[PDB]
Amino acid sequence: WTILHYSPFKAVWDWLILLLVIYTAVFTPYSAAFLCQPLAVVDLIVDIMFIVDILINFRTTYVNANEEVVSHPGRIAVHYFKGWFLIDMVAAIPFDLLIGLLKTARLLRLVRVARKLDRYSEYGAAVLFLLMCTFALIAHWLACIWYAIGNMEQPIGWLHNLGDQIGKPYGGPSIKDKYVTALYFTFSSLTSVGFGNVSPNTNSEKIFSICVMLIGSLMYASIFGNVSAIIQRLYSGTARYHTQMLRVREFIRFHQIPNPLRQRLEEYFQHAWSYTNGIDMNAVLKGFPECLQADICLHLNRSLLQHCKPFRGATKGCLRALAMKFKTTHAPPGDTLVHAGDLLTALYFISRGSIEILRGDVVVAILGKNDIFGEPLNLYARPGKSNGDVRALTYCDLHKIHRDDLLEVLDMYPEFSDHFWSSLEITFNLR
Amino acid sequence: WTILHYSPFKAVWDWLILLLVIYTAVFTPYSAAFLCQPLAVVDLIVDIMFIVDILINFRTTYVNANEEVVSHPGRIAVHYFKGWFLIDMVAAIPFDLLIGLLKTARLLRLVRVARKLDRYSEYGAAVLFLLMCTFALIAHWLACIWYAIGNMEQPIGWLHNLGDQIGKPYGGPSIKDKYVTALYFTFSSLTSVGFGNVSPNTNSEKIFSICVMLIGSLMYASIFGNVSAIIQRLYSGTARYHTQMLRVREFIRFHQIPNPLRQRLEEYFQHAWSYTNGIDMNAVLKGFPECLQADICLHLNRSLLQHCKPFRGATKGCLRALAMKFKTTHAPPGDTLVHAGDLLTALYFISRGSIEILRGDVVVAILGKNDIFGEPLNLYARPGKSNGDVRALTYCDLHKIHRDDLLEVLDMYPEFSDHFWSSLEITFNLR
Amino acid sequence: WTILHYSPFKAVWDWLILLLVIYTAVFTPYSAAFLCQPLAVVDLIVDIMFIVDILINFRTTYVNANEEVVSHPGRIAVHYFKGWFLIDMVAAIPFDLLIGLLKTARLLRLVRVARKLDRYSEYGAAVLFLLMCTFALIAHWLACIWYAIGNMEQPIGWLHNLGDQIGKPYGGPSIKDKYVTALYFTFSSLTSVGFGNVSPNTNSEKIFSICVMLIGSLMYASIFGNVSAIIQRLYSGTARYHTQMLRVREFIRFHQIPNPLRQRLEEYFQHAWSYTNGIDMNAVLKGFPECLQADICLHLNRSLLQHCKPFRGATKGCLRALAMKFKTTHAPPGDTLVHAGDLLTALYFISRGSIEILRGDVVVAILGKNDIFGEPLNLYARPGKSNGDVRALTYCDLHKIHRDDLLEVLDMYPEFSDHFWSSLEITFNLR
Amino acid sequence: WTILHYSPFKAVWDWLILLLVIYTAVFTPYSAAFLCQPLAVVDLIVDIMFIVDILINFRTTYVNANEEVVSHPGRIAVHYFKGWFLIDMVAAIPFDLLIGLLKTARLLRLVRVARKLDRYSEYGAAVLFLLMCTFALIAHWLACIWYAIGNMEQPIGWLHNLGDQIGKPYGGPSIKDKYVTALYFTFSSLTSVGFGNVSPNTNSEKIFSICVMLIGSLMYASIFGNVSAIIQRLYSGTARYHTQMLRVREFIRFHQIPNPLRQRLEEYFQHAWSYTNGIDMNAVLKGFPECLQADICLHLNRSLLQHCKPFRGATKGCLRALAMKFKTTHAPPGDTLVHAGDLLTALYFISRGSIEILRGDVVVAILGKNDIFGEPLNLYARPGKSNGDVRALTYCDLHKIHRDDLLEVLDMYPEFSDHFWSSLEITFNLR
Repeated sequence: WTILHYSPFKAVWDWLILLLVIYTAVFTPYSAAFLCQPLAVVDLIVDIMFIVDILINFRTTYVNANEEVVSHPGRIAVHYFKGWFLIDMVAAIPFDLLIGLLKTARLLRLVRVARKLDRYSEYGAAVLFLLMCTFALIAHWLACIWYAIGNMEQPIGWLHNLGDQIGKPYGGPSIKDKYVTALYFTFSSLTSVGFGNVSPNTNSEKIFSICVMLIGSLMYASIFGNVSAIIQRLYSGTARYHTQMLRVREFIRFHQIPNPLRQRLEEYFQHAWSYTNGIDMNAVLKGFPECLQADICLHLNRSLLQHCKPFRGATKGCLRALAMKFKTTHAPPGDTLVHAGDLLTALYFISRGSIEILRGDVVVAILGKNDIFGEPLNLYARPGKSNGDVRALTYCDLHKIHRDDLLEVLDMYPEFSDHFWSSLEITFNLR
Repeated sequence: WTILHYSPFKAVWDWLILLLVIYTAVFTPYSAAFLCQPLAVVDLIVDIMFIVDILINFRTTYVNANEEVVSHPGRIAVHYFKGWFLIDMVAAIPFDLLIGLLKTARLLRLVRVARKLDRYSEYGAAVLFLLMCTFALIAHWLACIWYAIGNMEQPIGWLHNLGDQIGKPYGGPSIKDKYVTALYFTFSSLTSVGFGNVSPNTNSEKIFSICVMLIGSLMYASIFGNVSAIIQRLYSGTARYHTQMLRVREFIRFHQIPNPLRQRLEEYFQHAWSYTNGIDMNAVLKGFPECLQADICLHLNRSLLQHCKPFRGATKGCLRALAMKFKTTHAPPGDTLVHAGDLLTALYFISRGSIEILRGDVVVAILGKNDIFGEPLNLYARPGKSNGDVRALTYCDLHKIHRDDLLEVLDMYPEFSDHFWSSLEITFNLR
Repeated sequence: WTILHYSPFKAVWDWLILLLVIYTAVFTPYSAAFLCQPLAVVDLIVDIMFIVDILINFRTTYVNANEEVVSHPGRIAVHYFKGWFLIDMVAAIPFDLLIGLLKTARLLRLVRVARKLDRYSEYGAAVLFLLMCTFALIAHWLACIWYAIGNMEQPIGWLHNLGDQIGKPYGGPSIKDKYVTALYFTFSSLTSVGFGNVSPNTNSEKIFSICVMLIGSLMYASIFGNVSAIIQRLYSGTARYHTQMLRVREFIRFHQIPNPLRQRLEEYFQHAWSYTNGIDMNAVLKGFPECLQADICLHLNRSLLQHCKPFRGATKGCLRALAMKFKTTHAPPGDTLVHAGDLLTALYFISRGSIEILRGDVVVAILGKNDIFGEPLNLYARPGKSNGDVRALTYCDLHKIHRDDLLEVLDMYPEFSDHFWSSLEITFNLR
Repeated sequence: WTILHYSPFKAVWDWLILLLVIYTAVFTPYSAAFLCQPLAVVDLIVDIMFIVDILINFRTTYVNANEEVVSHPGRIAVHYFKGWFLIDMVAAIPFDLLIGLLKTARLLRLVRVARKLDRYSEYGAAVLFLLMCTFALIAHWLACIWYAIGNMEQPIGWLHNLGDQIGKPYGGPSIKDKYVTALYFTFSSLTSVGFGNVSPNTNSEKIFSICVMLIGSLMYASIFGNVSAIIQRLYSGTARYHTQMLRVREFIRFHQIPNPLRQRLEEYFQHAWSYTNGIDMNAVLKGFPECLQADICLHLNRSLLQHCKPFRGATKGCLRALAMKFKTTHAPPGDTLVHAGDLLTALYFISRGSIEILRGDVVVAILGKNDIFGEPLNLYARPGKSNGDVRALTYCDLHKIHRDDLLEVLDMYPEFSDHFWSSLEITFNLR
């Protein structure tokens, strides 16, 4: 019989709650200070509907410390009592039985809004809008208090000054002026503008103005703090890029760094920023625990797996392991690399693109579109020179493994090692 | 005979000292500028009680550079002399023998407050309250200076303007106005409001006001700096969470990251944020020196120790070592893990929860509530396939060990190794 | 037939676009509010030349998502339509067929500038200039709104106040005043100055001023945020240096650190700051992938390569590998180092400068200008004492290698190992 | 014949230069706008002494790009010419031959002040004083411009307003008022105060005020940025401490962390903060290159070296190695440590303090004041239990070594190994 707290009707009712909150919180001070009709019935049904809201909250489930979803509305009643229940009941209890300062039930009703502010917030802009709303409500309350003070003082007052400024000698000025000007004065001494139209004359008004500038200074400082925090959070990335640029530039300046080489270094730096954005993929990859890494590495072997004939029959564990042990050597187009006479323990395949091998003005291995090169590991397995020098060409992505790593991972499982060695296809072996 | 400086009566006396500080520092300028009775006796007994305070400070111990607690009040007298003793004696010496500017003893008495500000502070809010108190005292002093200037100039002055504004032609205005309006003018030219009620007329008050807005600008800048620092300290955590979210999002975007996999990655990311809050437990665990780590790791073996029958008879050193060398594999509910045909050097038990093992549609090992699975290490000890594939289930916490690590730690002490091998219970051996 | 989007004539035309944008945006509100001639023809040819601009954008290429450069202007048309094309069409369509609020074509024309602000920006100063331009345009618009309100209200208004202040009783004041004073009032209520010359009288201008104060507060907060971010970005380096000095100072204070030794430590600290600036070269060197490191390390072997006779015949693989594996020991002038009886596996050479070897008051090896010292490795290869103690001298750059690395890299290349051992020249072997 | 640029007389002359800079830069606008005598002679000898300064700068050396100290003043002249020489000559060339705007020589003289600002600055407070000086000079110049505008306009002006406010109907007001009020107005529209005493009347002063508040807003933003940067630099350490405390607290909360253990953890955290202040000594120690580390480690062996009899005969290489390879185990008073049945590869001595060994209610080894305990390494050298359990006592400083490290470092040096083994003293061997 109990409803769940994820019910959409509950969300609609909560939005209606917020609408009532703002409506009463703005109307009641204005009517109590500046000022029959169905509005009295509306005021009564406000508390009636908040009692109904208490009933719904008892009906709808809640989130306990241990149990996220719990039945038995009695438990809802028992935890809610002696707490938010008191606040909501006070907000729902009329005191009809003038004197409007006792109407703190509306004031305590925003405690519920502060309870649900986290649900309200989705990003930082809504926070700025919320502080703007608080700006408006604070201004309204201060203007109403100022209007009350001005009325009380009247038996040279600010009201006389207003009557002298806008033509209405006294009777007195109309109701619209006595509120627009009150808000005008409130904003006058909140943002430290200081107009000359209206200004306190009596001592009580001066003390009130003192409190006003104190509160305004505090909240204005809060606004600057939040704005500065947001701006710095946004521009931290640009500051970071400046930092990498600074280290690159100082390193280049410190070590002579001949001009063609400085040009290549800055080119590679800007290229790396283009896609990495400074953030290395290795760190985030290593942050994932075990099986996540094994699964995600296989997504990179979507270029070599399906094109290599033997690897179709491989087991899933072997594929995931070897996926953890492939490294796609990312290189900008037009790079020279390992030459003849170097080490041959670093085995190399291709993933995409194309490259050239000029072993003394002889063009070989112009392949690279999911292509295969390398050396025989069963018999030869000797370091030294394989074919010769590799030359610069278009987009350079190769496929790295290691001589020791491949053999040790392959010998653990013999049948597919035999399958791979028997079906050892190379598009162009570097010989 | 000497009292200790941690005496609560000393704390009560220090609070009375602070009360006297604020009371005199507020009252004396107001009485000297704007203004018999027991107040003269009160003023005299202020200095009398501060001499008594000097006597108590000699009686109560102090904290030396080497010795935290030291007896022999003579030592207290000797270090205190030629220093804070001079300040406190000047604060305790009356100059009765008008002219109130020589009453710098109260002004020097706040040097003691600055000496004890660190004790006063517990959190940052008290600092903001202290700066608000400085606001109030600075305002009071500047208003008193303004009132003195206004009185001195009077033989078109701002006093005449005040008499013209509030009805009191001249005689002159009452005492209450000549102070409330002074404070009003003080706050007028500190928060950059600039009202039109009161404003400087001759050169002297103009120069004084220039100094006023200079000081106001400086200290207002200080207020904004402190507020911004506090706000950024508070929201650094949210900024951090934004940073992790940014790296996750950019990594997902950069590498295609198929949709089910991106969903699992973001799910694990938010899960990790839920409890870790970015901070890995491994770093802080490794931050502790040796024995602290050994003691704290045993607190995690409160689930496997008491339920494993042989481990009751184990020696405490062996238990603390093994505690340092268990790793509870935290995994979100519904995870798949190592399959058949993989390496079996990573031995595994369970800590809490439950998991499933489907080795080709056969449900085995549905246990997990402090249960034990694995392989026999005395004879078999061979990698390969143990039982088959593990499947996704509810809350996934296992118990990680290592084949070489456990054997090397166990062979160091033979008797309990024999006990463990003899009483080698497994809830369901993966065979 | 299609033009390329990197054409300089396109850049000149875009500059003309911006010029027309600013002129139209500043002139049209002023003429529509405060205010035949060739200006009507100018206004028409504005839209005509913007239609021509649409034609040029059709002719000139664009950058697609996949293809940086794309031909076939039909593709440009199909991608451009239903989007920015509508913006420039509205900006280029006259509505001649008063009422100037419909002239949103200029207002939307700033959006096309806004998409290109990234190209316009080169550094942060241009951003500040752009926000100053926004200040000017916003002020102009708000002043025009104020002037319109003042005209509409006139059937005690601020126009009467202006006529009373500057002599022009009423007829009415001249056109120049009714704009300069409007801008003056606009700046009055944006920077929170609050002059007394002009001030709102009726309700409408009070509400308008309220809106102005809110906008000014928000955008002033934005200005402070940007300025603070820029300043902190500039002074982050000094902050880093101060933090480094704090670590050095606290370490020195914590561990006694005898005075001559503290002097040497701090001297080395500012020495390292002089060229490293905190930034270690090792991290950035290891940041480069493989071949970049091999190429860049050879730039440091421009001192010993050409002076060592056997290394001329060395293969480029030898040069790149060894250059990757030489380490120049940077040391401030006047340093003492490894003595007799120490480890001799750290084979040492020189790169530049000079040093002294006093093995009991005997001056040997005063060399160092691309000089060679060391030990025989073919036969002797024994650690212990080589010659004796090294003493402090002028600028200390040695040349570090290590015993095991050199043999294991050099034996793999037998012909050059034989060449090096046969031609093993040492300026002064430490014996 | 040439003087050196580190001459103290040069420093005195530079201070005189700065004094002349400020004196002329302040006096000349005031005399040229608001306003025979020896002051004309003073003005002439200003340029004469600046020509003398050019002569001295030629005589005194300078710092070249390569050579820090360079002789041959001809080189000084040739490097100085076409640059700072032009600025200083213009500052030293009178234009006597009214019109005071051509007196830009004083304005260009501050370019040298900006050239030497780095020498002037020692800490950040001098920077704030410099910006305050800029505040004063800018205010003075703007007030002079305002006075010039007011004088030019006079044929309702602000001069008439001033004459109406302070009694001086017109003749006209005295000179002191016409400057104090100008400066008052200048500060009025820079700090956004906005008084009502003086305010622009015609268009020209309104535009001038526009420029004034624009400059004021910009430079006020600069002031806030600098202040905030300084404050955050100061409070970064407290931020670091709070972050560390947050890590500790979240770790404690996340893992239950029984109450006595949480108390010990927080105690150790605050104890580590007491002297480390978060900064580990290991990182800074490892930052020093080689010989610095070897020298600094010996400073920690000032407690065990002189008290161990064999170590007196040790060679300095022996000493540097051994001192490098101890780690003094800092432990808070009252700690328990390695028990019986553990591993004995971690050899241990003591450096200061005292500890207890209760191997089943038997008090042994209550020593610790530069005392030695351990095991025989020649014959026994077996892990296991040595004496039993160590118990909590006062300040716990032990002396850590390692079984494998010490044997390998000591057997390399046979004679001292024999000396140490023969004279192998132990205060209490744990048996």
